[PDB]
Amino acid sequence: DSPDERLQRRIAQLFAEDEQVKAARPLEAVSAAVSAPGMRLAQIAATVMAGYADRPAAGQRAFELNTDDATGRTSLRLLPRFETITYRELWQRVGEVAAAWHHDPENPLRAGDFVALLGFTSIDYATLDLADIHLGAVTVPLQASAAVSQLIAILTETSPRLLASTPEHLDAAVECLLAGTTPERLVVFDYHPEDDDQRAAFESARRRLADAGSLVIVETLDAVRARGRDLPAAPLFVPDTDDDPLALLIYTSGSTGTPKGAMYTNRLAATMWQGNSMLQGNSQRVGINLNYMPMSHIAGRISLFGVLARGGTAYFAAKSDMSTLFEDIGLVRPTEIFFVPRVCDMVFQRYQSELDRRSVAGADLDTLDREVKADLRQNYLGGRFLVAVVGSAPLAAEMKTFMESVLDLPLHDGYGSTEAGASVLLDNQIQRPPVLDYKLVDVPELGYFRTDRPHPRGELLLKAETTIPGYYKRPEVTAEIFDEDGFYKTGDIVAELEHDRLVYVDRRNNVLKLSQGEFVTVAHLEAVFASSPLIRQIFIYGSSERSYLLAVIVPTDDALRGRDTATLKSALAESIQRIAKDANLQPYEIPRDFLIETEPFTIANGLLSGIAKLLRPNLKERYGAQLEQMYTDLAT
Ligand SMILES: Nc1ncnc2c1ncn2[C@@H]1O[C@H](COP(=O)(O)O)[C@@H](O)[C@H]1O
Repeated sequence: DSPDERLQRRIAQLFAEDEQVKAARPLEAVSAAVSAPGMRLAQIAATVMAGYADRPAAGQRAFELNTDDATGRTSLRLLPRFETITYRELWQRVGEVAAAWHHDPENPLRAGDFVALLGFTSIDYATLDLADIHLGAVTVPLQASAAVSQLIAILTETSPRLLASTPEHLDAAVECLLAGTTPERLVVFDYHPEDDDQRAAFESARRRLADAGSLVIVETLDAVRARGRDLPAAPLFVPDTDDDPLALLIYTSGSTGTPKGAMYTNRLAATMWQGNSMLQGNSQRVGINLNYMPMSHIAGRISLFGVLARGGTAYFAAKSDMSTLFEDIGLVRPTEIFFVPRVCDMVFQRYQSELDRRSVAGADLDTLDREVKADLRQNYLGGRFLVAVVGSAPLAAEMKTFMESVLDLPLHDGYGSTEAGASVLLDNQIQRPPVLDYKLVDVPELGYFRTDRPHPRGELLLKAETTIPGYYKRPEVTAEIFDEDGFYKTGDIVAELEHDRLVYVDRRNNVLKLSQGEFVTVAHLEAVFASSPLIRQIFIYGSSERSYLLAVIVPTDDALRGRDTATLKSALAESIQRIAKDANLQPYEIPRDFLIETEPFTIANGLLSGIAKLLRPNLKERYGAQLEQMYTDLAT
């Protein structure tokens, strides 16, 4: 069997033996209806919900409430299984919310009003999101990672009439409202009043707003639906054929703090359903997936909407910090996955741990490795993967090879952006559609030229059907992302192998010139060193005044075990050297010294984004002083 033949053989067994997978094949009549010319965003949703009515649409983990008789506290506790809701039931919930908002006797919502949502991803989140779509309200999915000051700025700029929040974000939400922002109602969702912690947050919100003399109505999503259940059906918002109104703002920061609201019109939002991408809906692939990325990111919206578009089932991860990710994947057994490199890291770290534990005397090492990967593939990852994509950040060549040997299928490298669209580059190939044209521009100061070495290099400029028109209420910032000829400037350096074949290098702003005149690509190198078995996380740092790099390294638990600081450092240094040799790195690409950090980078401490990407500005603010001091200590 060839590698594709192995894959096709696994897939046929699945369609022969697995009733869940068979029952979830997309219906071509539904897909054709969705694809029809003239279909607007809400018409797509309604058509999908009607076409797949009796199928399971969405799942989340079952739960129980537990009272501790010592503390007297009642706490929600997750069970190791998922429960689903049908398309019919989801759309019914959506219709209840839309009715409640449209037919409110005093202050109803109208098309074009902004609605702000503070959460992760969940059935309730999907319900609010689709209800916005139903009424043509503009969704503003706020990043849970944002600081309150940033949230206030966003709300000030968008003037939402409604703010919805999960209990754990009620602290931030109340501060936003006490600051005199525009929302008229605060809707609490993902809410279980039987949990004492959640109930206390909800009561506190209610109390604090009342005490401040706020006229905000605080209410539960369940109560909104109860209202809507006794109101007439709401109209479905369908813009006229010549109009493409705003439907969604996706806030995105880049390097520098400064969140900007990427404008997603009705047509752009619809591509999340019916689009080109591997994981968007223009496909007959069975979509059973685990949604673990927030709805505040485009990859999280695609992972939901692209699956709904194909009549599949979207399961929502229980926690936003990936701490339940593999328990969830093992239960869901998805047919498809969008990896981010941090998840690949976790799979690699599981592999290393299991391989070490099982490499006992008398183990056959020429066999064990295969068995450890088979166990990962079949059990840890569910054993039903038909396809796998990695995106959002670079994955090192060796880690890609590793992941393919575990998955035993291709790991497609998908390059895209909030500004440009998800498709753009797939396995180094320009995707047409949506790309219309592209151009490489020289960046003399970074040493990238059309006349370069084996391949032309430079900044990628593109035109695509999926590019945003600009950022909301930011005329200046908008004008700088487009050149005189209308090309979107990606900020990304690429190498052009042939026409329509491009290799991603790094962000322009990550390209660092060392003092001796060599260029290093800092995020690319971070990815390379992910392949160290001793490294849990790594941040690479350099200064153009220096001839070498430094790093902040979070070691694995096993790396730490039974080692003092000095021996840990030498072990890390030895590993870095091996990894470097394997990846054929130049000596100037190798960190010469580093800080050991035993506290991992997380969303909670501001060092990771909501999709587990290193936040470089926050890492520089956190460690920059210590790192420049290390430079100084080494110089003296
Ligand atoms: N497959 C990929 N490989 C490397 N970098 C990527 C990939 N996909 C996205 N990125 C990076 O992520 C940026 C988009 O970030 P955002 O719009 O915040 O999701 C791009 O401009 C790239 O720098």
